[PDB]
Amino acid sequence: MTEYKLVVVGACGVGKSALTIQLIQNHFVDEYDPTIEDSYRKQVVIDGETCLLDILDTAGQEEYSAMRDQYMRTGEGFLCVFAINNTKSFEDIHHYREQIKRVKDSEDVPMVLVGNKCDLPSRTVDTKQAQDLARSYGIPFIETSAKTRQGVDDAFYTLVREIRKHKE
Amino acid sequence: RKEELDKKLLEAARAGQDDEVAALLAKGADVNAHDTFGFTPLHLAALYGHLEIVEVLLKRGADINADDSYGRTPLHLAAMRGHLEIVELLLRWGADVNAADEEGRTPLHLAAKRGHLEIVEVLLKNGADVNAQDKFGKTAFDISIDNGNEDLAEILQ
Ligand SMILES: *CCC(=O)N1CCN(c2nc(=O)n(-c3c(C)ccnc3C(C)C)c3nc(-c4c(O)cccc4F)c(F)cc23)[C@@H](C)C1
Ligand SMILES: Nc1nc2c(ncn2[C@@H]2O[C@H](COP(=O)(O)OP(=O)(O)O)[C@@H](O)[C@H]2O)c(=O)[nH]1
Ligand SMILES: [Mg+2]
Repeated sequence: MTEYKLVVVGACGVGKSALTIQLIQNHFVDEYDPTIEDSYRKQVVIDGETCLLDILDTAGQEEYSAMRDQYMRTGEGFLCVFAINNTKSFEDIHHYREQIKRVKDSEDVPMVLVGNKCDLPSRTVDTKQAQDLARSYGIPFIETSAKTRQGVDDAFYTLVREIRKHKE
Repeated sequence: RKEELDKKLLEAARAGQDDEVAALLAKGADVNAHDTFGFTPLHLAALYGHLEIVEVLLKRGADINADDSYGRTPLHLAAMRGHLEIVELLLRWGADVNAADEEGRTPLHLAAKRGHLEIVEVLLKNGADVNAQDKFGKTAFDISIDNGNEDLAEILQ
């Protein structure tokens, strides 16, 4: 099996933990601890092939964390998750992208923009702006909703496919 | 009432207010109450580094072997947070050293993966299985090799 070392990065409250738990256990958590950072391993079937996803839910605000930075350097793909009802998270997506670019020191890094909380009707970040940012960065954009578990699998599979394309 | 009191106890344990925790315990709160994911007040007290709250909960009758929806006991969280005093206190109260979560990760594995040498050696001193295998066939030595930490490999050997 292929062990994909996925990472999930984003602002506070955007739903990284919710997305990871929806992928792993197929159930939504209404409230989760803000500062839980742990790696989840999942066995998935992509394109008819069995694969292993090792997903890190980065939720620690500490400046120095040896495990976190080692995982980030060894990571192969990044889910940049932001809440559509929060423009500040969308603005900080660029900061996270540049931080990841500096850490990896690579121009081509597999990243996928994720717009969480798609079920909420008070959308604040327009879909057009997010799509334009994604097409300017050259990376796919996927809308997910951890409460209804719509698009989470699609987003993770898109990240895996982008990783495979970058490897090949 | 009961749910609100339990939520207040959980919030007090998370924030780190010993006086509030004591007042809520004296008001009838449940030490074994779990939130949506399953974090008991002992889980949060061990995660956030509040030794006094951990001691008070243990004295009041908190389930030390309780696990959340992912099977992580408070010892797992205390090991992954690198709290030497908390892990020593939990082991002193008979916590399941070789407990397994949904992935079968021993607290030794979590301590090794995070990079906490002191937690690793303390767990080993209290009978931690070095040869323990998770559901994905990885031991503490394999985690040390993957991380590449020479000190962790030396300690595990
Ligand atoms: C509410 C809790 C939560 O969800 N959090 C997510 C993780 N996180 C976080 N905070 C943070 O300040 N940085 C960071 C670092 C470590 C260094 C410099 N700037 C920042 C901010 C201003 C972006 C986080 N950085 C990363 C990260 C960096 O920095 C570099 C490469 C890859 C990375 F993932 C990160 F993943 C999370 C950061 C807080 C908000 C807690
Ligand atoms: N309605 C809705 N709420 C969400 C969704 N994803 C996350 N949330 C909410 O966002 C809150 C905080 O998310 P959190 O787990 O802390 O994400 P994290 O900060 O990245 O770890 C939770 O209380 C969830 O109820 C979603 O897809 N839909
Ligand atoms: Mg989180």
